[PDB]
Amino acid sequence: QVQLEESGPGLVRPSETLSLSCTVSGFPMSESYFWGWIRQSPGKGLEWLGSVIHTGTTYYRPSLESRLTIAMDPSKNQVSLSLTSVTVADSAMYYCVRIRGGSSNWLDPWGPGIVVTASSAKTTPPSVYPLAPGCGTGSSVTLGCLVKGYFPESVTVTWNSGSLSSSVHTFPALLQSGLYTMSSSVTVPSSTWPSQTVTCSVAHPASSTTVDKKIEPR
Amino acid sequence: QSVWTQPPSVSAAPGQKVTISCSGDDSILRSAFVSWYQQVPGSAPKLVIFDDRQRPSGIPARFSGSNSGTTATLDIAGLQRGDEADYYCAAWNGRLSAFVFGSGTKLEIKRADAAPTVSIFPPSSEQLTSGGASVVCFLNNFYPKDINVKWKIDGSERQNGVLNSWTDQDSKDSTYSMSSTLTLTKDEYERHNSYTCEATHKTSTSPIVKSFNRNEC
Amino acid sequence: GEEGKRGARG
Repeated sequence: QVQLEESGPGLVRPSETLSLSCTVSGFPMSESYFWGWIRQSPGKGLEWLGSVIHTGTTYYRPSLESRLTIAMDPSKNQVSLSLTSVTVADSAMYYCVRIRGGSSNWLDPWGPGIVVTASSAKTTPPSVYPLAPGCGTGSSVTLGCLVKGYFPESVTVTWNSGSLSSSVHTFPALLQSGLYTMSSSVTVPSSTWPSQTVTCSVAHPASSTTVDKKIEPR
Repeated sequence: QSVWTQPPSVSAAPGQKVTISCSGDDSILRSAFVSWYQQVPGSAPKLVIFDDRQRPSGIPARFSGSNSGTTATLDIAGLQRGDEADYYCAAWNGRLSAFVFGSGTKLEIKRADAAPTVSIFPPSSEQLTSGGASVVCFLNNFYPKDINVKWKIDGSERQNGVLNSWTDQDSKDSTYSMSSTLTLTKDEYERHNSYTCEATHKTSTSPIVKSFNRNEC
Repeated sequence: GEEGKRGARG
């Protein structure tokens, strides 16, 4: 059954070309389906960009048709997006889709999506700070990691508590001074930490950086 | 229109039914096959209805759709906590010759009111060394979403330097969580002893108060 | 044939 994954840069500078690729697996691109691109800006809705079929017929969002090229390569099982003269407004999650055309125009499946930021700001890795309880507990204990001063989105925070299961909350980032801050909380039985180690791992693909913090008692 | 009109929000309890509408100008939707997408926060949209009323294989029959021509409607019956998501309709607009999505509807799954579990955290030595001091409060697994947080430094309210961030609704227990972060300079942080995070939530007329005193160390 | 284009219902 159809498998899709997007690739490309997470950061592009204004006026440069945004080039994304999507690999299609487990399905023939020579069948009667379109292959296309949708985007979604943070906290906003879905926007159809365009699509293409193996015969070469192509459709575009009218407002972007001057900047946008969508193409496919059946030999590589790829569909590509190329958006020229990018501006800040092109910052979005970009999704590859298979489209059943004609009069149906249904989209299934969707790739996991790739986050793209259009900005002149410099890539900055996160600083990661442990959140441990202060001096002076009930049946659970909550710990955290504070992730500060990174750009662009996104980071992924995970918690290594060994074989112990845990309840995690990841808070959405907030931008400030051109830098994002987010945090993550982890909750475990009070009988488990500190004898069971609990460590956050913070990956920031844009800066090729991974930071771990083991939460130790104060 | 270049975006179909949907209500911003619908809310109901598990087992109950909601309907979500999707409208265009006059009877433009009569000329199109409407599809519907479920987007769980943090995931890609997923096709739930196509060609107005058809279900992809594996989508349960409690998701159903219709297209009246003036408005299209997604029904979701037998609500489950995992149904919390944004739902988008979509359809070709022949007048614009473009594929148009709806503005999106967030489905909230109701639950019993729940007080937050509140946890407070001093700044780490590591952060201080670099000049800043963030005091963090987690207010976790509460319902409903509305909540007020106040910070106090030595018992006195602090207005500036507070940033709050909410999660999306939890797919398993229908609660919300929030982080509240008070950022001061290191020098400022070190001038005081007690830091307090107070949560005011409808589950109590009295605030939930969590504090730490630096002199406890 | 119709599947080779994208548009409104006939």
